[PDB]
This record gives sequence, structure tokens and C-alpha cells, in this order.
Amino acid sequence: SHSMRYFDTAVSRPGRGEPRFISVGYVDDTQFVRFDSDAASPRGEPRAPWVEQEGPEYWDRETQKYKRQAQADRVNLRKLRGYYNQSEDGSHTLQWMYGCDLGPDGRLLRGYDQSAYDGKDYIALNEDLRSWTAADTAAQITQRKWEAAREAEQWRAYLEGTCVEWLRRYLENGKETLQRAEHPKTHVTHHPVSDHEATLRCWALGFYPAEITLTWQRDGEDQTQDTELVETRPAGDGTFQKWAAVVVPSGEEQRYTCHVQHEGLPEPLTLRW
Amino acid sequence: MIQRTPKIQVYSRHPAENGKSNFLNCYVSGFHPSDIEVDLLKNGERIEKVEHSDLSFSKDWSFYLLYYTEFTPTEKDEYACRVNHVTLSQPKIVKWDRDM
Amino acid sequence: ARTELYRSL
Repeated sequence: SHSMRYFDTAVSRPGRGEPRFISVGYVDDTQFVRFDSDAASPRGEPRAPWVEQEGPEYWDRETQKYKRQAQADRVNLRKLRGYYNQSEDGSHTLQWMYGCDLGPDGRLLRGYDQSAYDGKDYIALNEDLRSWTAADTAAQITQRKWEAAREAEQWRAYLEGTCVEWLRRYLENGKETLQRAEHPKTHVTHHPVSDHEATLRCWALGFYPAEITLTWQRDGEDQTQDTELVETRPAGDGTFQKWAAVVVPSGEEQRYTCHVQHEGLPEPLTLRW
Repeated sequence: MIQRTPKIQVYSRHPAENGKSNFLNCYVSGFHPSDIEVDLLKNGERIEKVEHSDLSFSKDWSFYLLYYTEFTPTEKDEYACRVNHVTLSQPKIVKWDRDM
Repeated sequence: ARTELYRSL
């Protein structure tokens, strides 16, 4: 499913100024916007060409919203230090993620609104968009407040409404990239690895979206246990890269095949050395 | 706090060709908290023109960043990524291996 | 686009 997600990070830095707030937004695996409270004149800024075309009222309003959330998070960090009786000397992190996944009917499939403090879950909106999960006593304080304020009903309306509406708009305006997979460019390399063994490495480069599967089989059998697989990584131009490698006895290379599955391939590819 | 040590990958944007302009990448992921120092090195010397992606994080809340710089590889030049973080007693240096 | 709903803990 297509998805829109915002990732917000607020970090206190006592003795080094006020907390820094950074936010990025994505459609699927494409970033489209950033905001950084430490920038010279902090603004929501485009990072994809399909939102650069949104007009000046759009960017003014997004800027406004970011600035108000940054302010509120400086307060949030203070509050959290108090809830946990933390020292004023320590640095702390509050992270928030919210957004929506788009269903086949063009409506909300799943919405998200959740948070972590110092790397661990704090409070999250439940999948029913009606109720909250608080991880500890401090978070239960926020929960009770938010229950009494009907915060979940407000979030529900945003997630079902605006969030999906904007996602759909972005997907249409960006369709040539967001709705069109770029297939992986694939090849195999061979690296003699001792006097009698060799590494075969199956490469997938230049692909979008990031989801991919690379597997080595020997005699048609998955070598799951003996395959080194790196984590899929960004190329830096909006595409991704991955490889999988296996160490084989020299001369047995022909029994090995690399299998590539990706949404941009109509049938899985097989490569061989 | 939860702390998590960074994973590191060093690699080029495009397959490397001696004398063709390219980008050298150092991808740091899986780490918490978000303060991290990442330098790109040429023959052991800090490269000054280095940019990085905007701070983001994964489902498990761990952070990721891409540090990158334009470069033209040659046979002789050695490149590397130097990473420090609170979880490390010493910096990690991972060499660019064009086969990885 | 961002929500108008600001988190206040």
C-alpha cells in the first residue's frame, strides 16, 4: 500500500541552546519535505519535485504548523523530564511518527500516530483510532488528558480525511515516479576467496521502491543460512541498492543461481555465473 | 536511555569507474541517540565537502543518515568512512571496497 | 501535509 508518513525528532541539549526539532515527510520511500528548527530562517522545504509545485500558501501553512509543533515539543521535553524526575543536565529525545496507508478503495487502510521517548515507546494511537496505548506511568498521564480532550476522535478525522486526501494528491502529482517502479539493474561478481573457494555476489542496483528479495540457490535449494545479505541502502539519487553473497567451492559456480524479485520485474530474474 | 550502536556501509552511488565522477556514500543506520559524527576520508584525510540526508528513523525508532560527497575514484586513492557515537569507545573506520 | 493537531503531553 501507498503511505504518507511524518518522522519528527526533538532533542534537548542543555547548555547548547534550546532543543532542536527536525521533521521529514515521506510518500512511500520518497522524501518530500523537511523542516529543521536550527536553520537560519526555518521553513518547510520541498525535497521532491512533485511538491515543489505546491504554491505559496501551502508552504506558508506547512511552515506555520512545523513552527508550532517545534515550540510544543520544547515544552513536551520539559514536561517529560518532570514526569520522570530526570536531571536538567541530560540530553533527551522525543520522536513522533504519524501518517496513513491508502487502501484499495481510496480510503484510509491504517492510520498511525505514535511516539518514543529516549528510544522507547511512550504513547501510541491504537489501530482502531479510538484508544491509546501508554507504555508507563508517565505516559498514562498524557493518556488521561488526551482521553478527556477527545484527541483520538480528532486524529481519526485527520487520518481518514486530510491525510488521505493529501496522499492521493501527492501520488497523482508524482505518479511518474511514485507509481512507476524502477527495476533493479542486476549482475553477479566473482571474487576468489582462498586457494579453493570463491565469493559469488549478486547485485541489485538503481531500483525503486526499496522492497526487494535477493536469494542464492544451490541445486535449486535456498542457501538462506549461508548467504550474507546487506541491508538495502540508498544510492543517494532516490534509488536503492542491495547485494547477497555466498562462498562456494571453486569449480561449483554453475550450481548456484541468484533470484531477484522486485515490483518492477514482471517475472523474477535469475542470474548465474 | 536506550542506546544502539550504528551499522555502517561505505559504497558508491554508481559502479565505480576510474576517472569518472561518482558519489561516495557512508550510510549509518540503526543508531540511538541521534548525535553522531561521520567523516569521509581520502588517504586518511578528512574530506571537507560532505553533505548528509535529513535525519530520519525506522519503525524501531532507530535513526539513519546518508553522508555523501562527489568524487572521482582512481586506482591509487583509498577512501573510508569514520564514525563516532556515544556507543563506541573509539571511532569505527570502514574502508570503501568497490566490490561491496 | 501536516496535521493541525499539535501534541501536548
